[PDB]
Amino acid sequence: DQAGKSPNAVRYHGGDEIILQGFHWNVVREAPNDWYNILRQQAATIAADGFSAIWMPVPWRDFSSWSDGSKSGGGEGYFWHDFNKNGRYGSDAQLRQAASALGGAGVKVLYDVVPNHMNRGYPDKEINLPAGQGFWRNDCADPGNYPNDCDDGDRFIGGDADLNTGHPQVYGMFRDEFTNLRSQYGAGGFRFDFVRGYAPERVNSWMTDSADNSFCVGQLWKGPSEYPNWDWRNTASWQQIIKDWSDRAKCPVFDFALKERMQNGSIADWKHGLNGNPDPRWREVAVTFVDNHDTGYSPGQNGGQHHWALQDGLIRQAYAYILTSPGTPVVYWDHMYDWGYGDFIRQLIQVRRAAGVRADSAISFHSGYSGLVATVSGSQQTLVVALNSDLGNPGQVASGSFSEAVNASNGQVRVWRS
Ligand SMILES: OC[C@H]1O[C@H](O[C@H]2[C@H](O)[C@@H](O)[C@@H](O[C@H]3[C@H](O)[C@@H](O)[C@@H](O[C@H]4[C@H](O)[C@@H](O)[C@@H](O)O[C@@H]4CO)O[C@@H]3CO)O[C@@H]2CO)[C@H](O)[C@@H](O)[C@@H]1O
Ligand SMILES: [Ca+2]
Ligand SMILES: [Ca+2]
Repeated sequence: DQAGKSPNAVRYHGGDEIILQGFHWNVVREAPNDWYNILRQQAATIAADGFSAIWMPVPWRDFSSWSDGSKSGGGEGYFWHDFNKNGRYGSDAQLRQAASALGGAGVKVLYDVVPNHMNRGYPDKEINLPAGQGFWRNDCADPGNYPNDCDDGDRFIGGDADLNTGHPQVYGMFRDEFTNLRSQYGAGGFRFDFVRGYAPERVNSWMTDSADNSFCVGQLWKGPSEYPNWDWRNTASWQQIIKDWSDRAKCPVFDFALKERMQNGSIADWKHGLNGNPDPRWREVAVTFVDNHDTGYSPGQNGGQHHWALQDGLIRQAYAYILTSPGTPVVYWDHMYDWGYGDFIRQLIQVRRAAGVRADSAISFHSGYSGLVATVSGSQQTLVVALNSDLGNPGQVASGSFSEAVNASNGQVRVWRS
């Protein structure tokens, strides 16, 4: 588990991370004020299960609230009112103990940070940016969901809570908080939220200033069709759009190309995610996932958000895929500890580890069989992966002696290793 930036100075922190998304959407409602306490107690098991990092929820307190139709929400962290750590997940003191316990067990803690907007309208907060000083996107004329003079990116919904991240004083505010998270809360890196709401270069700057050598990941969720007609991106692939962001922020990016293929393509089409790209410079910057707090289910109310959920009969296949392939994989809290995929994932993580699969490992796709058949070249062993495939045996696609590593779902999930 080394460190170092990629050959392109991209902050993938050694290319051998295995991340646990340390929360689900309904945590504030299912274990109110008690999440840091649970993470603290489970620190030893997370480390033993094989994760080298954990994506923690937004540490900034959120007392927001909404009701839309028959749904309600708030306090999850994405509509924060100040940097005070005494929120819905637990107290400042409890966060410090969780971070320490996690760090102590060998799991780097990555905080989710939301620079785009804040709960501008909350009455009792410690940050008060008055209007008319250029601190807000809406301090400038705001025609549409396009960059204006006060906000160099898209806006969140109405844009009325969007910050001018480029304003010297705002940039500085975030900068110092990132430094704070790092030296007082054990930050080993950050997950940048809603990266489409502000310039990618600003992310590069923040990291340069506070955590140059840490890990970073940006959440860019914007399809080709969201860009203007005359924009090069309007007719670009999902890979291109996200690679472009990663080149500019110098941070790994969530593989929405893969997610898109998982949702709308067939299993054989998964070789079209950013992680399957034949150029190591492209692959190695992908941060793969099966579902997250937005896309997937969560225990509790409404089944969570489930905006782009994976078909239930592909969950094991999806995990065998991300866990044996290039890019940096992210495991969803619930699959691991709530829905019983624990044993299955532990297995795959051990296979990834023994094989020495890393972010830039080579992967080749075989086309003469049904499903997905891939040969992954780990630094230690070669993996042959067959998902929902009629492949007979590894020898049909690769030379050398093979031993079965995994065999689940009726032969639907098969992995062999040299
Ligand atoms: O003042 C600004 C706006 O305030 C009001 O907006 C509401 C939305 O209507 C609610 O739906 C909600 O927003 C959630 C959102 O549903 C939820 O998915 C989550 O969003 C994140 C996402 O998880 C994350 O991964 C990321 O990439 O981006 C999203 C934004 O960070 O969190 C949102 C915020 O809690 O709450 C807001 C604010 O309460 C109002 O309806 C709008 O008119 C108005 O402009
Ligand atoms: Ca590392
Ligand atoms: Ca914005």
